[PDB]
Amino acid sequence: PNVLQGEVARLDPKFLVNLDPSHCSNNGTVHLICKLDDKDLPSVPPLELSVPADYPAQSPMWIDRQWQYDANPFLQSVHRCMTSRLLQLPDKHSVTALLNTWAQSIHQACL
Amino acid sequence: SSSSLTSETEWVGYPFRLFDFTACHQSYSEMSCSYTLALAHAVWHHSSIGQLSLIPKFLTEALLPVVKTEFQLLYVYHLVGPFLQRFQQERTRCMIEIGVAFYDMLLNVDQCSTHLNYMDPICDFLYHMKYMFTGDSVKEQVEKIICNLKPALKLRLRFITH
Amino acid sequence: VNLKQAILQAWKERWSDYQWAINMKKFFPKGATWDILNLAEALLEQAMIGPSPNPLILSYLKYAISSQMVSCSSVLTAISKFDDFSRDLCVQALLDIMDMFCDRLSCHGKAEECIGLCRALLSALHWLLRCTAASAERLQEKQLALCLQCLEKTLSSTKNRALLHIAKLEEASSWTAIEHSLLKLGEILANLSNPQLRSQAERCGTLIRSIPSMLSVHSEQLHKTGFPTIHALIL
Repeated sequence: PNVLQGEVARLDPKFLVNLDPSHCSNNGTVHLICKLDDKDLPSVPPLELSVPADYPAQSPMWIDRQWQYDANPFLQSVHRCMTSRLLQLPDKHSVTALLNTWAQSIHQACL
Repeated sequence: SSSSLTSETEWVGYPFRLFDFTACHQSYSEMSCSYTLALAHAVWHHSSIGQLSLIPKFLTEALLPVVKTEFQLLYVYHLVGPFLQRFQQERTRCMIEIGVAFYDMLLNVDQCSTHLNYMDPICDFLYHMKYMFTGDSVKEQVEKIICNLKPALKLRLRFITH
Repeated sequence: VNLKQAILQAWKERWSDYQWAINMKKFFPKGATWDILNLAEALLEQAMIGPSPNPLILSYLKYAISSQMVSCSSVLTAISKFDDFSRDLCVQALLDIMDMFCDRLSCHGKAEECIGLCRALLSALHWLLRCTAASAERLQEKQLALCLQCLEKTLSSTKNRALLHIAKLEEASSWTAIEHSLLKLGEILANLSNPQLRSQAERCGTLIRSIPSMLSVHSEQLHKTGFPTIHALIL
């Protein structure tokens, strides 16, 4: 879906997305592995499997929540505020909006 | 029911293919016990007018202390299963007697057995027998009978309490 | 060499353990390599402190395993002769860190590093066998049960059994050494220590002996029915 290609083009060099073993031929079309490589501390990449790129929906997948976030104290606080912030976005958008929200939460809960 | 059939049971053990006739479509599976089951089926069918009134006393007097294992109970089931509707047609009395006889045979095999493997179809058999034939008439008689069973059979037939 | 000085400096100031990752990514090019990197850090502080809890460096190692190939950490904790040190406290604390590996997963390598993770898991199992052999002393509790618990957690069925099967086909000398070590461990598995102890060890031994044979051996039964296939083929 070309709409997703536009967002992957508009991404900053800090972000970088890819594809895992993909159930994403044409319908889901995405469940990526976006590593937030930036100046601050790194983290674990989420899946963010989105709907058809027409986007009458958002991405959030939250797959690796189980073992990744409970294991670390800092990663546990990362998830906490970030969930509450994502429960605020009205009709969030797949790549840019959700990825920027994730980075902002990661570098805000960092304090 | 007592030829040997119990201790020498066999690697034959699998009941459902053995009891039911028309297994003698091939020259194989012509076990002499299946012949008697088919003949009893035919007799009870063509005689299903008044000679069926002897089956409740027959079961509750003769068949009790001759059954220890489970495929004996399965043979009794394959004997007196299909004619339950013929009984329910007009002879609504003997239905509860045949039901409590089946329950008593179930208790008798459960009290003397190591593992109950072929009981899974038996549970749903008894389910439908209570659902489409009796209803809630055997309830007062079976409430004090079902409790003496094993925990597996109890967990299975839990829904009978309704 | 600069990594040692960086670690000493990070020890001179008690970091908040999240600024540590930033400082490490800044001090190093953060893109030069990561296989020319931290894979030698873990040993220094903990194994060197020896009879000591050695705090927050195990936490730095945890935040490292948060983003790091498990193969390097495993081959590190394997190549190390920790049981030779035998502080009964450092290895006890390191088992809790190792718990995090087999609990979640052994992540991919995206390259020919599959053999690397395979060797890492095999050497980790060998090190766990040496752990059991060294901790089963109980000549006068905790380690004899915790090492067995971590061994059972590492031998999680359907996940790492295939890895060990691949390891056996990769080379056989290590598997023969593991068999000799399993015999030596069974020699002590007959020591009456407790009811739970020397009981699950038999389960672990059966798992280790089932590793080489097959994972999908057709042991299914109760398919009682008639076979018309041979009946017709003979006809």
